Amino acid sequence: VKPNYALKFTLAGHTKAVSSVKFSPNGEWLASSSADKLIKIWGAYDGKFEKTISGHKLGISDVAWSSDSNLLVSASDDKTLKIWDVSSGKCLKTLKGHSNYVFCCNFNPQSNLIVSGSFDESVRIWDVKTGKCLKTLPAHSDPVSAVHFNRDGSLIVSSSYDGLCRIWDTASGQCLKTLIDDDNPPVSFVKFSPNGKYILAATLDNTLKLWDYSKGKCLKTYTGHKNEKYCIFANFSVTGGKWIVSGSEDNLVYIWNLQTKEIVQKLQGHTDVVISTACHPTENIIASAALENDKTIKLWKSDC
Amino acid sequence: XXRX
Repeated sequence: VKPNYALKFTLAGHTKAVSSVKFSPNGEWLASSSADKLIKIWGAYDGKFEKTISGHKLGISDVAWSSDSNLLVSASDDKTLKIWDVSSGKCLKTLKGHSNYVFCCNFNPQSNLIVSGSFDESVRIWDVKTGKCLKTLPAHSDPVSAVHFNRDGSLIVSSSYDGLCRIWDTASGQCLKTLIDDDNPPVSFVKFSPNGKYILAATLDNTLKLWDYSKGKCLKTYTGHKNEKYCIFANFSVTGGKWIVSGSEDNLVYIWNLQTKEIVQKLQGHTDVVISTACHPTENIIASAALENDKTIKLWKSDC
Repeated sequence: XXRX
């Protein structure tokens, strides 16, 4: 009925500010990216620092795991993405092809491909073996805040500051649907749902909106967190309870009832803004990271 | 970071 999240661990080691944190699909490790040009890896359970991954020329804005929990992909300010074999810690391929910073990255479910959003307003697609860029979509009139595939990997949603959510056809390269419907706020994040039928969108009007895209309409909307400046990750929590989990610019982590849309619980102790949250695949754990007045990833466990 |  309501979750109780407890701060368990606070971890630091990051010099400059943190950008993303994502949990590995095996529910073992947490990977983190930061303005320190680095990727640091933490035992999901013990909260312990595992290894540094580096060799990017500039700040990493995002990172995501492969399905086989082999690999990391990191999108940086250096115009490039990197593919890291996480075991060794060494860079496999480097993917080049952007006008500008690379903001967002996610692997496809099948994990042979990567989709990359960029401040040159393109969504590009990349072959994980060869390393060459397959297709390039002039997605928006504006820089891309997010990219994700769906359950099967047929669809790629992307969001942008221009207000748009375009959904793309992975094999063709065609834009299939577009989610507009009045408003026109800047959209700072999207991912498809696990059941894939609804897609979630963060906006800079301090909003969080859920959409049934087939039907092309908003269902429910969640508020109260402060999101104006930063593009702040938004999660589904499938494990114990079914929640919406997001960072905030008032320094709190927000959790909403997915049905009743009003807030179940908020977490404090973060001394700055929360840019990224991530949920454990198996147990109930939120990880959260904050900007340079904090520089810490906090770990949170619940019974529901 | 850009995103920060």
